[PDB]
Amino acid sequence: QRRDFIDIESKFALRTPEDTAEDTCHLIPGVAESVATCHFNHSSKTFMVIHGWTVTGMYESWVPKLVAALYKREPDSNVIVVDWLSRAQEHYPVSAGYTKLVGQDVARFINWMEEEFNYPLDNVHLLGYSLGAHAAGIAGSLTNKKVNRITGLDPAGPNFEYAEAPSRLSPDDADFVDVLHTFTRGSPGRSIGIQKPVGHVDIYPNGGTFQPGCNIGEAIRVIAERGLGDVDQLVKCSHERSIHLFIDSLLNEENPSKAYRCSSKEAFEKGLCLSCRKNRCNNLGYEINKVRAKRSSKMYLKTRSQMPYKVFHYQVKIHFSGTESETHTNQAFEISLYGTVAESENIPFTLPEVSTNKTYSFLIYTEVDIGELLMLKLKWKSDSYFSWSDWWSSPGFAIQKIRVKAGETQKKVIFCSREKVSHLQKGKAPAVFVKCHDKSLN
Amino acid sequence: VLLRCYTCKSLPRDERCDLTQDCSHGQTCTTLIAHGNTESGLLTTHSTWCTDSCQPITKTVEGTQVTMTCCQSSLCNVPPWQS
Ligand SMILES: N#Cc1cc(-c2ccc3c(c2)Oc2ccccc2C=C3C(=O)NCCN2CCOCC2)ccc1O
Ligand SMILES: N#Cc1cc(-c2ccc3c(c2)Oc2ccccc2C=C3C(=O)NCCN2CCOCC2)ccc1O
Ligand SMILES: *[C@@H]1O[C@H](CO)[C@@H](O)[C@H](O)[C@H]1NC(C)=O
Ligand SMILES: *[C@@H]1O[C@H](CO)[C@@H](O)[C@H](O)[C@H]1NC(C)=O
Ligand SMILES: [Ca+2]
Repeated sequence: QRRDFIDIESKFALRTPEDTAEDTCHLIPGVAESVATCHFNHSSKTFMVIHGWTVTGMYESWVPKLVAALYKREPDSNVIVVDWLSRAQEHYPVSAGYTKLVGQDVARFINWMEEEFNYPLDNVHLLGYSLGAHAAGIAGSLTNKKVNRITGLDPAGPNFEYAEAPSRLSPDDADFVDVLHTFTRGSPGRSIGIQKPVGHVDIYPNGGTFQPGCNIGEAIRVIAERGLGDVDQLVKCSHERSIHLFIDSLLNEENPSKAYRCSSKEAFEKGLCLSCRKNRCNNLGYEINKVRAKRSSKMYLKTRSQMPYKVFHYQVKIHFSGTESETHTNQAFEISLYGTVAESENIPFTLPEVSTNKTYSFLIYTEVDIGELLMLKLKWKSDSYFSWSDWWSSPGFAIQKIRVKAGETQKKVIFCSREKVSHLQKGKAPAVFVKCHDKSLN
Repeated sequence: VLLRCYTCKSLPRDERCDLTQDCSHGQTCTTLIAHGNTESGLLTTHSTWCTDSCQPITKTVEGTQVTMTCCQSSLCNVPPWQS
């Protein structure tokens, strides 16, 4: 009873679908009557929201948002919010130390629920943010039986990057460990988000370095000079995005964002990783396919700056044919996609090298659901004031076909020029291609 | 019942498809027809293949008439002007 638990500093609130922002009702370890007082549903599943580091000692804005979304998606479940705000309000390496103690508090609470009520641990889902992802990992590594799932939302990097599996979140901590890495910018062990994979599935939205809508782009950054600093770091925008990406997945059960297994972010940004064969793709978030692999699998995707975050990924392959040998560096282009449903015109992209009789693959992504692709317009951009003139000599290539592979629908589409060849000439009119083949990759 | 379809890429109006491929089970015959003005004046083209998901449509993308047709008979996907 209660006597064997008073050393537990952590508090456990059973938040409700109608009372999301406040810790009204508490589940007191060793006091079985408190479980009935809070109206825990012994029939339903349990989510344990474990916060991270705080300089204020108050729950952040995301806590009611996450609780509210779990109750929208799972209205009969139990959403427990873990309070470790005192310990999470110390100097960072000290709070990092307390993840061992919080991990222990949580495990003892979980083990109590099982001993006292014979509640199944296979019905437990741990969601940990920042240091809380490691507190969740330690908790999972100390329960009598394995918990069903652990979601790591941008797990803390400093003092964890080089920590061994028992001191941080690792795949042995639960039956399934999924991890979103959203702010990994910086040197290894010096990033705010952990860089190394720590789950069965490790998703790196937009490469995981920083999030769209969160950073100050390099151009703005150079112009601002000595004034501006790392606002993203301070404001915690990219870091917190993992919570919003997860929330999005709970509110859009029918249309999840897909992640793609890949060797590197650089390879992904060339459009080389867009397959769904042998679990090479998965759904970001709640609706994840619980595929536990032999090796840690790193997965990539692009997203929008705001909710709903889903974008459509396309790999575009072009063979730049020509009569005379020419090589152009850092060339800017615009691609326009015309489908059955909608269209997205003037999508920019650049190529580091454009050379005669060579093929180049690149990623094109768009918020627009264009439907089934019909037409493709390609523009080779010039910034010269004379590009309009027919007197102005500009380089050009003869392009016959454009091969496109759509990631979401897993379809290979060939587009071919209306005439024998489409002339793509720098600064001139766009080259037009119309669909001439389809292929479902399945 | 397994289908044989005509499989040709962006052929000009006055040219008939020679190529024929045996479709995978569940697949249908399709014809895409583009018709609009180009640098070499007005042009009509036709492409034909075995498709999985077949949706008949008629849209005028960037001033070019695109028509998609489906049929379940063997070697049926022949453009209107060639049937
Ligand atoms: N959410 C989140 C989150 C936050 C951090 C973080 C907070 C503070 C960090 C820090 C990291 O870097 C490290 C890393 C290793 C060692 C020390 C150190 C120092 C400070 C430091 O003094 N920050 C300035 C403010 N401090 C407040 C308390 O009073 C002293 C000053 C890391 C991961 C996260 O998920
Ligand atoms: N010494 C000292 C010292 C440290 C701080 C301090 C302020 C803010 C801190 C903070 C430290 O921790 C760190 C530490 C490292 C990285 C991030 C971080 C985030 C925030 C944070 O709350 N950010 C979110 C801000 N809000 C965004 C949403 O809207 C409301 C505002 C203050 C006084 C001091 O003397
Ligand atoms: C508990 O959850 C089930 C759904 O699995 C629901 O039908 C039932 O009404 C709930 N009971 C209580 C006491 O909330
Ligand atoms: C590119 O290939 C074509 C034949 O496909 C050829 O006519 C042309 O000369 C080649 N270009 C160069 C620069 O060799
Ligand atoms: Ca561990």
